[PDB]
Amino acid sequence: EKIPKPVSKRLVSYYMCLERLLDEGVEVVSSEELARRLDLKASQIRKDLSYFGEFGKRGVGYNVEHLYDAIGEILGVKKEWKLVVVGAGNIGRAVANYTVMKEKGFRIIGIFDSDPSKIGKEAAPGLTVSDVSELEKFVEEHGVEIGVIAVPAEHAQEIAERLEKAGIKGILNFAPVKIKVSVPVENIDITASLRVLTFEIVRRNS
Amino acid sequence: VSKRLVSYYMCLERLLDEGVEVVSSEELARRLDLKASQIRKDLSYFGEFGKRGVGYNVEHLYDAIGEILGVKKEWKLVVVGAGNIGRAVANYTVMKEKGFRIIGIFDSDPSKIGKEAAPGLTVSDVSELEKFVEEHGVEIGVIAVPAEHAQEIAERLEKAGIKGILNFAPVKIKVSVPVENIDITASLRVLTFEIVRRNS
Repeated sequence: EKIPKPVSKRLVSYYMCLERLLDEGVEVVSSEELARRLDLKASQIRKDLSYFGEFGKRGVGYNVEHLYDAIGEILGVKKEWKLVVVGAGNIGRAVANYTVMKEKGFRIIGIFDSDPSKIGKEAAPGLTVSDVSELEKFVEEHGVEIGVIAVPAEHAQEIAERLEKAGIKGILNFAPVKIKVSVPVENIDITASLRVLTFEIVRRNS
Repeated sequence: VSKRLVSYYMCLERLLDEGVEVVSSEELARRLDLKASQIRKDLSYFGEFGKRGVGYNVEHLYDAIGEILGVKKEWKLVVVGAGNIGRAVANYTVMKEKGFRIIGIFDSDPSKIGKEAAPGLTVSDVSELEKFVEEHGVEIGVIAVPAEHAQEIAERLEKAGIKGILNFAPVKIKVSVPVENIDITASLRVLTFEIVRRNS
């Protein structure tokens, strides 16, 4: 157990870079080439990638496909992640019907709401809206890893606290508020994205 | 840089709605997941004007960054793709209140064309996309079609004079105008990377 696993930030950088090389059609890449694309010392790259042994190598370079597969494996890309969605409104339902994430390994196995007129209706094929009163019990019983928050800002922090109390490991947050929890959070906010976009549009003017 | 400024702006906006007058770097650090030292470095751009004591003047920074971001301007949008995501964006009303107004939505599906995607918004034939964009002076194109057709839609938008693109398709678009991507699956993937790191 001597050659060390590369640290997370490195692995993620390799992974995204290898992903580009794959889209480009590159089968073999050298450490020197990785050094230039990643702005990272070639000796470090070789040290890192030696973790994968001869399997990682093809010819005078590295097997782009082998490394993409192996690093993805370490990063949980081959894991089937279990999600729940809280909020069965516009956004929640859209996420429940977003089929392509299912291809990629993200499985929504429950969706919850507090509205009696929503509970019991189908949010998506094979997915029935459950009473949010059951959220903690369900997240614990099914070992749910990711909670998607799709409720209005007013109840987002409360929902987030219930999820982490129930053992959620990460949260994807669509509510227009910054949630404060111990677990990692990724936010999606179409308005924030639009503000970034429009700043860049205006910035082009000289 | 744009992404950081908006993160501040969205936060400060919330704090105003919350009624907070002064916020500390530490409180900003918890909400924005950045180093308090980083927040202090960032917000130093606004000088003593941004400061109240050792903390920050919420209203001062909201206004100043709003100024930098051009928040006063109204933007005209169209959505291409009237499926699950496109319908969802069309019905996302708070962005309309923030000055991003969707005035058209398009699809190539006859079952969808003619029907209403949202209140007051009827789905148009995507064949008329360019014509609509030019005639209505549309500034922002939202791409909500599958990855396979996203690049060509982006090309049609750009030829019609679009100024920027918001892209929901899981593919990298190649055009001359600015592009911002929302990729729910990619965001989930980023999240899982951190989950995995924390469980090792």
